[PDB]
Amino acid sequence: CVRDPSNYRDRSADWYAFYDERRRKEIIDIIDEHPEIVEEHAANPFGYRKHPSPYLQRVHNYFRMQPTFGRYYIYSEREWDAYRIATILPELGDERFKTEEEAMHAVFLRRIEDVRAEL
Amino acid sequence: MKDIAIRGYCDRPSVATGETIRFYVSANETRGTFDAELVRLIHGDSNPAGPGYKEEAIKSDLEGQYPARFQRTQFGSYVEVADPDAGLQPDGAFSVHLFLWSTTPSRGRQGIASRWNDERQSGWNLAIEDGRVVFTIGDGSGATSSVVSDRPLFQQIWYSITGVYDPEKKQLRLYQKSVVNRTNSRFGLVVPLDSDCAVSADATVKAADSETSLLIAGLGEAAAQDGRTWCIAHYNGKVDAPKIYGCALGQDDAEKLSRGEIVRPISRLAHWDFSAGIGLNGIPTDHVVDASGYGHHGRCMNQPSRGSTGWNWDGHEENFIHCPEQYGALWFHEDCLDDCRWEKDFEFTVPEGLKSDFYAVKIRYEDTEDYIPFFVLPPRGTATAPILVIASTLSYLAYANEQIMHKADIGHTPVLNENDVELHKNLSYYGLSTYDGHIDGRGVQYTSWRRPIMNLRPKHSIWELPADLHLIDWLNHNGFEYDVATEHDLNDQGAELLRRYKVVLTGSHPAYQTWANADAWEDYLADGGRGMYLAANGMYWIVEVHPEKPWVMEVRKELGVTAWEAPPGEYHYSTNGRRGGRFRGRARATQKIWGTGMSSFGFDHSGYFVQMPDSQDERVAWIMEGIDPEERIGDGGLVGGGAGGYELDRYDLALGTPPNTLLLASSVEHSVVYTVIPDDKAFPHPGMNGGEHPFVRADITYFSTANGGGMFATSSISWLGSLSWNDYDNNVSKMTKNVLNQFIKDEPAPR
Amino acid sequence: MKDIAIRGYCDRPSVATGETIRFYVSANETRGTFDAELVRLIHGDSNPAGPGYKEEAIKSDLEGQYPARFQRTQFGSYVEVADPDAGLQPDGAFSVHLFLWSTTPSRGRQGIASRWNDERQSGWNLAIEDGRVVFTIGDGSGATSSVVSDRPLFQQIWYSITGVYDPEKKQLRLYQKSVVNRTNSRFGLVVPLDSDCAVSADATVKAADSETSLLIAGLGEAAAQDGRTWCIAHYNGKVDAPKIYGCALGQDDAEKLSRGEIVRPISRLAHWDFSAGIGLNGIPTDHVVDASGYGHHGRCMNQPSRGSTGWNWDGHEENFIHCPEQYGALWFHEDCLDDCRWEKDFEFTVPEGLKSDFYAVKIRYEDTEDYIPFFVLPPRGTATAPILVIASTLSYLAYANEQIMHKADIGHTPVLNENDVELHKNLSYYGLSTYDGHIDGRGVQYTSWRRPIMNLRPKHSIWELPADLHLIDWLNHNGFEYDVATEHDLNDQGAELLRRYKVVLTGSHPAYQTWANADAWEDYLADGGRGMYLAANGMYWIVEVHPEKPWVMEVRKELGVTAWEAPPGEYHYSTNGRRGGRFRGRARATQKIWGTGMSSFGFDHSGYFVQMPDSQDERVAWIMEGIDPEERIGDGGLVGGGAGGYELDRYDLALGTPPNTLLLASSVEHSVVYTVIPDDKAFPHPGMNGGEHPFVRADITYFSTANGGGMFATSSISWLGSLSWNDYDNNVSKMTKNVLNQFIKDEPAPR
Amino acid sequence: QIWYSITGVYDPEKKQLRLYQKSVVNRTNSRFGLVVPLDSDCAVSADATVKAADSETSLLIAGLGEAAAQDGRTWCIAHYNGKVDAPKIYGCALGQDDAEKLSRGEIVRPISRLAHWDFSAGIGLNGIPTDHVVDASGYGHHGRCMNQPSRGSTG
Amino acid sequence: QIWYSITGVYDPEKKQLRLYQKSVVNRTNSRFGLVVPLDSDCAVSADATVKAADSETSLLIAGLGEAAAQDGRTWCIAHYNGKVDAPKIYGCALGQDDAEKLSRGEIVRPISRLAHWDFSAGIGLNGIPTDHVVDASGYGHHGRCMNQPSRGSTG
Repeated sequence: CVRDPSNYRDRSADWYAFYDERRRKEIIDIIDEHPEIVEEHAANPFGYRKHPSPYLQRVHNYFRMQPTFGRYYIYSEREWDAYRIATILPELGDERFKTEEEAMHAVFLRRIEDVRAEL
Repeated sequence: MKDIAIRGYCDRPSVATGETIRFYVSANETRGTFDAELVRLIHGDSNPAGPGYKEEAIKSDLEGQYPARFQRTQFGSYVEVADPDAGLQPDGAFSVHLFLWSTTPSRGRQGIASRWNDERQSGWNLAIEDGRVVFTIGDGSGATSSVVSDRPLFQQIWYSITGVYDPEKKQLRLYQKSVVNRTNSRFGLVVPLDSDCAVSADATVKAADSETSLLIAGLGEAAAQDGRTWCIAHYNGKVDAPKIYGCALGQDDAEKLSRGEIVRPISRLAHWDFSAGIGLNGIPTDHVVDASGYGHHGRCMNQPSRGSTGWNWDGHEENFIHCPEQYGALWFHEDCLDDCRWEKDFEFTVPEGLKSDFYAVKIRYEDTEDYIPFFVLPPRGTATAPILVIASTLSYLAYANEQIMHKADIGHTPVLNENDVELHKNLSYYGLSTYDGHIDGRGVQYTSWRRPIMNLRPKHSIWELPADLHLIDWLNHNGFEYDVATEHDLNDQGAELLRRYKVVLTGSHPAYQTWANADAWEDYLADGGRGMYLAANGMYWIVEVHPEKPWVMEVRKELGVTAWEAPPGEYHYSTNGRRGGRFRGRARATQKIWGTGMSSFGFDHSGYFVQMPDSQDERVAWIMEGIDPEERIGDGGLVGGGAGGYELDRYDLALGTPPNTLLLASSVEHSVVYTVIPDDKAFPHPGMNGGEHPFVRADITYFSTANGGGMFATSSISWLGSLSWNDYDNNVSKMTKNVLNQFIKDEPAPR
Repeated sequence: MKDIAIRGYCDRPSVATGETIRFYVSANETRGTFDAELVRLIHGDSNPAGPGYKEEAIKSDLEGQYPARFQRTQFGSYVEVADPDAGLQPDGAFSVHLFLWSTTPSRGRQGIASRWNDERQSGWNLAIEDGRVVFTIGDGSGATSSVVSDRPLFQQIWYSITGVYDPEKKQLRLYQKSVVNRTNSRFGLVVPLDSDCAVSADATVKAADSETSLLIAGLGEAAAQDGRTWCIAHYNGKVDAPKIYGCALGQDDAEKLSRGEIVRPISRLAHWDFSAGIGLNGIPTDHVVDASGYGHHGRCMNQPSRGSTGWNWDGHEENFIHCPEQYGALWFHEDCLDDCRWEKDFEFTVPEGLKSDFYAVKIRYEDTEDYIPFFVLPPRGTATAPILVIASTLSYLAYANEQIMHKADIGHTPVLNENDVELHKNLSYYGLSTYDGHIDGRGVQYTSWRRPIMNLRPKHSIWELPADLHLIDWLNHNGFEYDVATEHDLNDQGAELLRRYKVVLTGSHPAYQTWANADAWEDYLADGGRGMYLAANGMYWIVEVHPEKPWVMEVRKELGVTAWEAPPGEYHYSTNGRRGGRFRGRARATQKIWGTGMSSFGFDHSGYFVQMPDSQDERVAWIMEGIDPEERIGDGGLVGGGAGGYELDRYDLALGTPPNTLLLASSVEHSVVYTVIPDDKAFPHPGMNGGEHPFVRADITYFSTANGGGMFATSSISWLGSLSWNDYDNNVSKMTKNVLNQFIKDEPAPR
Repeated sequence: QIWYSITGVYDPEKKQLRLYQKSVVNRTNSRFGLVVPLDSDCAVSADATVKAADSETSLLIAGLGEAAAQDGRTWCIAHYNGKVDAPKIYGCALGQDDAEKLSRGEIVRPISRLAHWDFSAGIGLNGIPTDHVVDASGYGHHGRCMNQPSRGSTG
Repeated sequence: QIWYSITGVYDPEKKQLRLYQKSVVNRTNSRFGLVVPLDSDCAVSADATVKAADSETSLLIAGLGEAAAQDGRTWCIAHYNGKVDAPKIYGCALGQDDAEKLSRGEIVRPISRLAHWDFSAGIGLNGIPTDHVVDASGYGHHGRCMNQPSRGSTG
């Protein structure tokens, strides 16, 4: 019989743990074997008239779909002229930024540091 | 950080001359006064690389000082059955049967059916706490008796539950029994499901009058001051056919109730059929019929989902208007909101001498300026300009209070401001959007005007009211005299509104339309009318404005360019019993009226247009007047940095583009992130992207209709953003100005 | 080249003991004899890296020599109204009105309505030649008289066409008028369409008796020898409500006919209502009713699409059973086939001592072996084994005569053979498949057993009868005693067929089930029955077997893993009136019965399974028994190169996986070729690929049901193709043999 | 026992009450049939001096409200004998062409309605087992049958 | 006037004729209701001593062919009196479980039919104004009502 919903759990999360492990090792190998994509995204974080490399696009497609993508918002008050990095009531960062390209690249660097910190 | 201290809304989106709009304002705490005045919105976007923020102040009978106060918002769906005479608080035995489909059965204490006071523990409630259905009575002295089920509930499983109070034995009872079948629940019949119990306990108190109303999906907070009962412990999930009996049932009788039989009909005190009222026009009302014959007629509050799948739904009929005896449920979320029900602070009758344009009320509190946008129409039955601009109000209600930060708890690291963290910080004051989902996992269908819409405000892709203020600033900068309607008004008036004007200009993202809106556009363009479609994604979703409540918009989505998808038997609208998914699947695709329809979306930047061989054609030399044939059309803008991007429409004869349509230009340089929409796909093979598939393009078109009509389509959201580039000296404004100077003349549009 | 010279089919897929199957054989030219003998198919896949082709010959009363001959095949949809007495050949005046919707209006000479002979030019026809509508009479002398439309037709536009012959003025006339509205036609009401005409011509000849039958959507070829009228100039597109009068009609009267109004109801001769007989169970008949009352009933031939959208269709009802007055059209393609109508060559009544297995009649012509497979059941009401093997005949009919080369005239460079070049060389003898589409662009909905299915032969992703012969060879190489049933027989017999067996296995691609097959599996597993699901994509599409023609199978597709989508008003089946799209949108997903369900697909190669942390649970120490916990389950294989590949099913509790399901392993190493199915995508974005998204996985699962039942699923196509790797010494065969030795024992399956 | 289509118009601009009666017999519904030379149609008018004040009662079909509703109950006095089919209230004056279009069974000015009680809303395949009358216009003014009139009557 | 389901089987593998008679009364279809203890069910069998030769006539529901079909017309002699609902011929030999399933309205073994006349196929909203009988098995064995039996009778 099946009589209590506390005994049972989503067993797919075992495969999500295994998948996230192999996917993190793959991504840090791609970053360590291609260190010019950081300079590339620093030059143009939107890809405006210069589309990303396939490796930069692969690192984007890893970052832009995790459940940890819900952190690292970019905050900007109406009567302010700088951009700050919010973090999860958020927690605002401290480093101001002139343009938002700088803020997006700083979020990109901080996500690379976060994916290095788990390994 | 910055703490927004003043909020507000109108009761209606648009107001003609000589009639009254009412502004409902609420602060944090009750102190001080707030100022108010009336402004005319000209340009909303405050990008320093553009024209900057523009507005005009207007002397009126409005400006002054008003006492700033706090106004409380009821939040979440329920059914309030009013009861002054305490008829649904029995003195002897009573029993409560209902069906149950809980979606979040372990999210705290959730009341299902109650006539309960929570300040003083009195009345009776049937609720869920610690995962278990608990039947509780109270006498007002703080002492309660309660019976608790043996088996916790499973998620999204249908259960028949019967709570019995029995004074002859001084005994509470509770009969829980699961009623899964092949189609109605989360898992089917192959499970060995054991979630049935018949427990009992002693009654140590009686049931006293709670002096509240009866609430389905919730609990009464305190005694009913002023006749209004506040609801606190909001249930999440379906409740099908509750009933109160005026006697004490048994286990055989609860087993008969578990099969859909109405046992002991003469002993009922109330019996609410949630499916009574379904006709061929759907169920366009928030009335609940007492099917026991005692006039205990309920009232749906905060719009739960009428026409939902019942417990007895085998999946043979998937339209609720045709098998309404299997559609007697009601979904009941906790974060629904259709109306804030606030008290009016001030009102405003539009004078005779006022130009029809975009307006707003600027409220200046201590440090916070807040706007309340509304729309002033021309007088009724007249027209004061040769140009009509349609303000896309239904796609303002679509994106209303669209909470990006709240979606984590369910690309390009999205930018925020203080209007977003107030949505995240006070969810109860604002509500949700049709791109959001409920906490139940199902996306939000009903959205509303009578609430503070935080991304409607003109400052700070953009929030889609500044994306229309782009066009309004471009019109005011030139010498064009225009009027402004809304999509609600086009819905009300038909093609009679449109035929008063020569050219009619569509907004920046008109994606959500009603069916009669498209009928009115087709009857307008068919017989002499002229139009401009200065946008992409123009007629994607079908919408029905609620008949009783003209401030509430219904949409039900499916596979496509979507955020959510409707559950299987729940595709047909409550307001009209009609299918209404995307327009393309109803054989009324956007090409069949405007010439171009949705092709691809994306979210990084924009591209530029490249002229086709039909740009050198001699019939459209009037469009391409000041444009050299080697140029790029619109390389640079305030939205995405280009004139073609962020959503794209294409030319397609198989979807109903007229045959005399001339394809002028096409957008290029789109990233791999621009995917092809799921409508165009048979098998997903790799390469459904921009730069690799031939469907990632925009298309500037033109076709002529009968009696000197015509239709100019530009197929891009960012086209209006590219109007003011290089200080109004670009190819985009030259093309728009050529076609607009041709369309306002008294001669026909060229063939 | 290697030219195929002999063909054949069975009248029925599966035959028990003591009843008769027939075999209908045709050679390219009438000469010689052909040998025939009965074999038993064991292993069909002739890959040299595997076991090789295996067959066992059976000394039967079926063999001998039979005279080979050629048998002509009718190919295309029409409606034959039989008329021996020439009642629909009037002597005075006559007029023919019909509503028309042409889908290829420029593909040759196309007859709409006729009682015509084409050897001698006698009779009357209303045809489409040279892109225009021509109404002709003839007398048999070679002399005709034609009247030709001034305006040619547009593609997919509704027209009301009247053709008048009048002997008094000695004049043929022709009244064309286009009847578009907002929803029915290709483009809409914004076009300035002038495609109406009223032309006339002089008549010299009379209409003689053509000695044929009246045909809708075709012309009679010659006079009917032995009561059969062949058909030649086939038509593509809808014909709505044709009628013949016995009088000349004016232009006012044809104008009244154009608005849908039966003028002169005593002057009619025939009026075929294509929406007579639509009940609440669809229209499961090939019968067309003379609505006038003169008894000239018709008969649909080669299955045109009943329940199509008609001329008066506006999208307010999209189920044809609830608005039959706006659904009165038949679609009439030119490349349809439900039956080849050949003559019987030899029949076979099944003996008593014949084991239930996979059989075929090997036919030897000059230089060609041909196999005609059929399935022998056990005797009626009995079970000669503890194992049943379901043969997936509904998905044999899905892929039946699937034409890869013909898709190039409407990945990984597809390899062909001598069977596919006859499918391309002779379309007229074989038909099409549901993964194809007709020449109009609409997908093939109906498919049939009574035709030579050329990709069903055992030799040469494989053709899915070799893919089941994989399992058959694995069972025969071990010592297992099994029976055989088909999905048609499971449809016929319910769960009563399944309850005779301790374990029911599943064919290698069971994708198309009926609704009653799903009910039978659900009721079977819910009480004690065990089952294996050694495949993926297992309950995707809903299918109905036709009630009058049980050899005919109907599917209608939508957005998913599809090749075509149904047009925007026609989602319901003709055979029963129910929706029947894909099973997931009816809340009967594949996870709800079999534990896993369709997750992703691709086309290049395969992966391998990696053991999950539930592999070391001691509750599944019987499954993972002789297998080391560090190995790769299934690396190497005949199909793709591994065990997990080409289609995959996943664990998912939100769709109905039972809560006690264990997750034993999952597949890895999938390329970017593999994609997430569109059923799961809210917004598509890059990274929805194999290796970059967590939904590209297979999942080996086990769950127990009530009364000692259970269910094992391996969630990949190529599992059965991996069983014979390394000469039957691998982890795939050891795991499958462990679970099959556990399931056939006389004890409850473990928990 | 003869079917009539009766419109009553109040117009404050011309300060005028009007009344459009028209008999709508066919072969089967009424007492006698189509062989009568029936002239029972009229279009009359009168001068209005007063306004319509709030009566403080409920709307009644087939009866008049007696006094103002004490404790939410409206008594009923001048009862009626015979069928009423699909009553409706507009918020506008109607002409004679528009009342002629109403006489042929046609919902004119569907945005100008205030109420439209469909007495055949809710007829399923199980009859109409309810005492509930639906406002078909969409303004929510639902009714309630009292003392059981015959639902399912010929219209 | 009692409804019976009757199945006659010829079986050359055993050279055996069989006959499965079973009464199917309910509350409304027959002469007397369910309170009777009705015992009119049998499953009898006998030996086949001949084969079945071609009669060279037409198939006749409610009657017997007189002689061979001179001029294509078949004369009918032994006229049956009373209802016949949904006859069918199967091309195989049935059983007792299969006749029990046929007794409930189920169409068993659909691919093994030779003919199956639905006497109700053709009923629309205009009635059934024809004397055509539709072969619902898909073989074109379409009958023809002669001398006008009562279409639209109680099944």
